[PDB]
Amino acid sequence: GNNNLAFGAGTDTKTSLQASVSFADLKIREDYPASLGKIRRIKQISVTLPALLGPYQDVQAILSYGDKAGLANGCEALAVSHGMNDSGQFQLDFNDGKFLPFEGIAIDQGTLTLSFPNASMPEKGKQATMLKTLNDIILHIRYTIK
Amino acid sequence: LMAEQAYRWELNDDSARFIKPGAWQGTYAGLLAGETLMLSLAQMEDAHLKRDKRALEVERTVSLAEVYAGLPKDNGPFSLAQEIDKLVSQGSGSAGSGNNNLAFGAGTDTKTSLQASVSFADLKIREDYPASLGKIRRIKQISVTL
Amino acid sequence: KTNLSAISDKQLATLIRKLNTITSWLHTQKWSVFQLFIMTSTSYNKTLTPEIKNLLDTVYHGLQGFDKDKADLLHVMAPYIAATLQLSSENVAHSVLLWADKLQPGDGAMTAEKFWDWLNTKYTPGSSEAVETQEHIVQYCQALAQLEMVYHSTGINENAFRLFVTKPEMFGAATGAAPAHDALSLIMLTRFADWVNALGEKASSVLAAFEANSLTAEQLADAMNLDANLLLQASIQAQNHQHLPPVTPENAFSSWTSINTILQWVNVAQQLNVAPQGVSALVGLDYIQSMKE
Repeated sequence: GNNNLAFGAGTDTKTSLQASVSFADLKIREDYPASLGKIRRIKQISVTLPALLGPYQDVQAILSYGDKAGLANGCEALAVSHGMNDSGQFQLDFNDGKFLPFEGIAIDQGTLTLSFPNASMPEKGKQATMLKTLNDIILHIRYTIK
Repeated sequence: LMAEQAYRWELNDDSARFIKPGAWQGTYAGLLAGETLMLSLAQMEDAHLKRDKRALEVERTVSLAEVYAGLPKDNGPFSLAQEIDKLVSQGSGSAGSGNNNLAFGAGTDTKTSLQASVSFADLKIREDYPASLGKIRRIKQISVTL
Repeated sequence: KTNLSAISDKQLATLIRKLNTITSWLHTQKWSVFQLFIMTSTSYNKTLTPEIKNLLDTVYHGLQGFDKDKADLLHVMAPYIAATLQLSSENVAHSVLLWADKLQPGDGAMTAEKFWDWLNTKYTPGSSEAVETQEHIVQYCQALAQLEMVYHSTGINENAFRLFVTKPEMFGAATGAAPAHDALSLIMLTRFADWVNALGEKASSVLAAFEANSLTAEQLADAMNLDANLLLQASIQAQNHQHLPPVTPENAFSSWTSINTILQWVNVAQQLNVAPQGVSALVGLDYIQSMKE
């Protein structure tokens, strides 16, 4: 289901490796009493990769939310490269009028997926030798209660 | 028309022209002339707000010593170590070919200057990601470490 | 067009009556004959004028970037035409454009689509140049200005003018043809405007009931402060006698022509100070004919 790991489905993704998870399995609504507040919404999500990013070499990876309908254009995904508390943006500012990516997603619905371009070593994929080292993945969730 | 060039460069819509020549009319002493411009700028704003959406981010590191060392062998591949330290010592020379060469400056004030040329066509950065992630890729900044 | 040299006696008598009636109407309206000829003229001068040039510049600047599917061309073009040709209301210009499209003015039949395409392609504002189609454009613009001269001289209200343009049959013009600005139509339009003014404050409801197929004897009798029985009996008498065009119960108050015939019956009755049955008895006294007993 939503919690599998597999090769990309679409015709350009066939070299890409994606890891799918659902918030339903994160079960984050169990972290607090219900009477603290009935809705929980993401304000930001961020990633850390303890990948062995080479000397002036770094991973390319993309993660996206499957709703692709309720959230505005371009906010559906973010990209990660320096890989260490990497919010993805060149600068971030909670005071800016621009929403963050994922800002406003509820914490019980839809799917989160992390994807790696060119993972497949049979294609000599430009991440295969690095990604073969990868052993841990950390997400940092900023979610508000209101 | 300066705001219209800024628009036709923040987006790529070189065809879209919004300022029309009809704003002024000498028959009626040019009365009301500014309110047509006010309407035209309100269109230039609202079409930006609809078209413009969050552009994703990457930071790629590019090493010029690997770009020239990995040069396709139809041009002479060279590491900068053995040509910097002899094009310092001798007043002329070159290595590689075309946009990817290293040579002394051409122009009359550059003849003491050493330049290293590379093309984005050899950086091949469009191969870093699936095409369906987005059809245009644009620099936001470039930076150097020596 | 008809020649006096080869004409029937009855046709000459009819011509005399028409000339006398039109002259009396012009005297009542304080109109010169030349003004009537201008309002009824069909030939148009094919000469560019500064007013027409200004109209073309304004329309071209306003309609630039227009999209055909987004909105109707005529509705978008109406406000600029209203501004350039000295019209009080925008919807008057919309009605005038519909009427002009039905007439297809000029020697080269001109319409909104053709006019817009010519403006888009072959027009360069701010320069005096000779264009082969330019004479047809000038003729079309002149026709529009003339149809303004019609609207302002008649004095008719904006919505009855809209109704006249859209449904000439309601005004009894020949079915399936664009309404004529012929003097014969001008006199009936002036009489209609005068009758609406006579209805006074009731006119707002009477016209709305007239635009639907709703009007009846009682409502119109209340509007004109006449006896309801008088209108009912006038309608009955009009139905019994052979008018041309014929009057039938389902058009007797739907079409303006039937209303005009009924009101003529009422006016003649009140002139003689007798009921409409008196006029019905009078018109039976055709004693100098062989058609009937």
